[PDB]
Amino acid sequence: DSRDYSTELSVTVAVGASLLFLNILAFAALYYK
Amino acid sequence: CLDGKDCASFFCCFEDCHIRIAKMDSYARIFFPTAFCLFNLVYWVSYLYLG
Amino acid sequence: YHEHYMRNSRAIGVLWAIFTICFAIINVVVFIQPYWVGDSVSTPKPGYFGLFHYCVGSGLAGRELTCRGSFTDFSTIPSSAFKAAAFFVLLSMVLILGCITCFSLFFFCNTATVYKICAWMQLLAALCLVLGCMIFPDGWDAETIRDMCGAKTGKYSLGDCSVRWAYILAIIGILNALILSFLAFVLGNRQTD
Ligand SMILES: CCCCCCCC/C=C\CCCCCCCC(=O)O[C@H](COC(=O)CCCCCCCCCCCCCCC)COP(=O)(O)OC[C@@H](O)CO
Ligand SMILES: CCCCCCCCCCCC(=O)OC[C@H](COP(=O)([O-])O)OC(=O)CCCCCCCCCCC
Ligand SMILES: CC(C)CCC[C@@H](C)[C@H]1CC[C@H]2[C@@H]3CC=C4C[C@@H](O)CC[C@]4(C)[C@H]3CC[C@]12C
Ligand SMILES: CCCCCCCCCCCCCCCC(=O)O
Ligand SMILES: CCCCCCCCCC
Ligand SMILES: CCCCCCCCCC
Ligand SMILES: [Cl-]
Repeated sequence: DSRDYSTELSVTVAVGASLLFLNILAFAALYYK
Repeated sequence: CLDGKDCASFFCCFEDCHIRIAKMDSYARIFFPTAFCLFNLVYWVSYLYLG
Repeated sequence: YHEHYMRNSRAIGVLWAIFTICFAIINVVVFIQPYWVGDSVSTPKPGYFGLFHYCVGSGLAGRELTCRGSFTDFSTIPSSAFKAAAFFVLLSMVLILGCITCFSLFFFCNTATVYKICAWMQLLAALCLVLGCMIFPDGWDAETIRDMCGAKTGKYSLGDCSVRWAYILAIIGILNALILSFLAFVLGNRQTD
């Protein structure tokens, strides 16, 4: 097995960024008076 | 203080609270099954699939 | 304006609950899966180790991963730092599951009070996860981890081994937990209006 972890970390960071962006959109919807 | 609300009021709860103590049966009737269902779900999923 | 206000508050509350469930799933996954740190090209032996469980190769040009470790038996955990990190991540999982249970209180209790209760619970889960992720690298001095990774590995130093998806996912879980905590605080103070 190739012992390189690049795509794995990439997909992990992408999913995390998606979740965090959704939650910052939640802050946006709140703080937009 | 972006709200300018006192932090203890903004975050914590000194307002009201206990008083709502007679309704503990009503709380428990829904609380205990939910806690047990969550425990069973995490337990079985962890032991059967994730490990 | 008031009906739009109520509609937005209800929608954001539902979204907050959904993201809380997602973060609970993330917390369970990072607690269980042993992919926090892993081998590299220059490592003497292959394998990986998580909070308590770890697999290591025999070293005969194959997989042959011998796997050992279990949180239900602290004797098998390599180090006290690993024990502390596993305990703190478990406490965070318990706290977030406690909030998911406390979702039931929305039927009876005041919505602002329930929102503040999960705000504090999620914040405490975030601190527990932060403590676990700071304490977990402390245990890399253990003999088993040194054997797996190399001599260059040490306290607060990766060495030859590399972080894998579970560790960065735990960091993402910290960020999500803190964000959801503040979201719950703002929702609780918004419901009263
Ligand atoms: C695998 C794990 C699955 C997780 C399972 C989680 C399930 C855990 C158990 C029970 C949940 C209870 C939810 C009940 C929410 C009911 C809330 C409701 O009745 O509507 C109003 C709005 O509330 C609110 O905005 C609060 C909204 C609460 C949102 C939480 C429920 C959504 C669950 C959606 C499921 C998504 C699953 C997807 C996962 C992939 C409040 O009423 P009310 O004005 O009359 O009161 C005023 C006061 O004077 C007396 O109550
Ligand atoms: C065996 C299951 C029986 C289910 C019966 C369903 C009846 C639902 C009607 C709504 C509940 C209700 O208003 O009455 C019961 C209590 C409140 O009673 P009261 O004293 O306020 O008048 O309400 C409560 O305070 C708690 C109600 C909880 C209902 C069931 C929760 C799920 C239980 C899971 C079982 C595995
Ligand atoms: C009471 C409610 C709110 C929370 C319940 C938390 C539950 C789900 C927690 C508490 C203790 C946890 C267990 C602690 C230790 C282990 C050993 C590990 O190798 C697999 C997971 C497993 C088996 C955990 C599964 C989840 C667990 C059962
Ligand atoms: C009345 C609500 C009860 C909720 C708790 C239900 C838990 C039931 C568990 C029964 C044993 C499950 C054994 C599963 C074995 C298998 O998955 O192959
Ligand atoms: C409102 C005061 C509730 C006190 C609960 C005591 C629990 C004791 C557990 C041993
Ligand atoms: C009840 C909290 C979420 C439990 C998630 C279990 C792991 C599912 C992996 C798909
Ligand atoms: Cl275990």
